[PDB]
Amino acid sequence: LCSLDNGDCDQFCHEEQNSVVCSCARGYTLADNGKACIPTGPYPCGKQTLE
Amino acid sequence: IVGGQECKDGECPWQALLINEENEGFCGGTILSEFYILTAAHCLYQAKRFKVRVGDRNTEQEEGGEAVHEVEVVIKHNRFTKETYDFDIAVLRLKTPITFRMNVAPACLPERDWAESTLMTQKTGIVSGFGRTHEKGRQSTRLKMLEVPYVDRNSCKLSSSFIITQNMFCAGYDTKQEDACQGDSGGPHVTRFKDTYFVTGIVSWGEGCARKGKYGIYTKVTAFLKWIDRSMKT
Ligand SMILES: O=C1CN(S(=O)(=O)/C=C/c2ccc(Cl)s2)CCN1Cc1cc2cnccc2[nH]1
Ligand SMILES: [Ca+2]
Repeated sequence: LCSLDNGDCDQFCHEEQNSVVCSCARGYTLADNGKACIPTGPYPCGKQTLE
Repeated sequence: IVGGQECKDGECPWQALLINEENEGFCGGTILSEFYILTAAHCLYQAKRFKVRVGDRNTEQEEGGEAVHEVEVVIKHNRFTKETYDFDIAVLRLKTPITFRMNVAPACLPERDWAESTLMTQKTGIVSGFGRTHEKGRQSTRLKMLEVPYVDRNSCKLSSSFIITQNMFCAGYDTKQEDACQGDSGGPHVTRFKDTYFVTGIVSWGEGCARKGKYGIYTKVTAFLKWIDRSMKT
C-alpha cells in the first residue's frame, strides 16, 4: 500500500482499513483523483520559486 | 556549508537568516509561513536583539528580493537544555507578514508518520545556509546548499563523543569534505519528495565541521510537529 510507491500519492499517505488514503500539506487540495495535490494559491509551500 | 554548491535563483526560498544588531548573520532559520520562522533554540542564546532576513542569496549586494523582519515573540522549547543541545527547536512569530515572491517561500511541514517512514528513508536531504565554508574559515557571503545523506542511527550514536537524544538524527558523510557548519545552525534541513520540499530537520550541531568519523546532527523535526503546530497559533 503506502509502502508501494507511496500509494501513488503526491504527498501524505495513510493506510485506513486496508486502503490507501492520500492527503496534502497545508496550502494544497487533494485533486479529484484523490492522489495528486493541487496548490491553493501563489507560492505554495515546498516549491522552489520560478518568478 | 562546507563544500556543496550555492543555491541558484529561487532554489532555497525557505532559507531565513537571523542577524544581530550589526546586520551580521549568526544563525539560520526556515520559513514555515508568512508569520513563522523555525530555528534552533540554542541560537537564541547567541544574541540579545536580532531580526530575520529572507530572500537573501548574496550578503554583499542588495539584489532587491531581501526583506528584514522584526520578531514579535520568540517561542523556545520548554525542555531545551544547553548542556546537551537536546530539544533544540524554537519558533519565531514576526511583527509583519512575509510577502512571498522569488526567493521567498515556505517549506512544507510534513506529517510525522509519513515523514519518518517515507521522507527520512530517502537517500538524502538538503541543508543550507550562510555558515562557515571551512571549520576555521569565514562565514559564507553566498547562500549555499548541500545534499547530505541520512546516517544510520546506530552508526551515528557510535561516532559521536556526545549523547544523541531521541530528538536528534544525523546526516552527512563519514570522511567526505561536505557538511553544515557554524552559522548554518538553526537553518533548514529539508527532504525533496516528488518536487516538493518538506522540512525534516534543524541544523543543530556537530563536532567541528566535516570531520572524519563525525556527522552532522540535526533536530528531529518530526518529533516536534505537534509542538510546532501549537506554537504557530500562539
Ligand atoms: O565542535 C563543535 C562545533 N560547533 S559549530 O561549528 O558551531 C556547528 C557545527 C555543525 C556541524 C554539522 C552541523 Cl549539522 S552543525 C558547535 C559546538 N561544537 C562542540 C560541541 C558539540 C556538542 C554536542 N553536545 C554537547 C556539547 C557539545 N559541544
Ligand atoms: Ca543580497
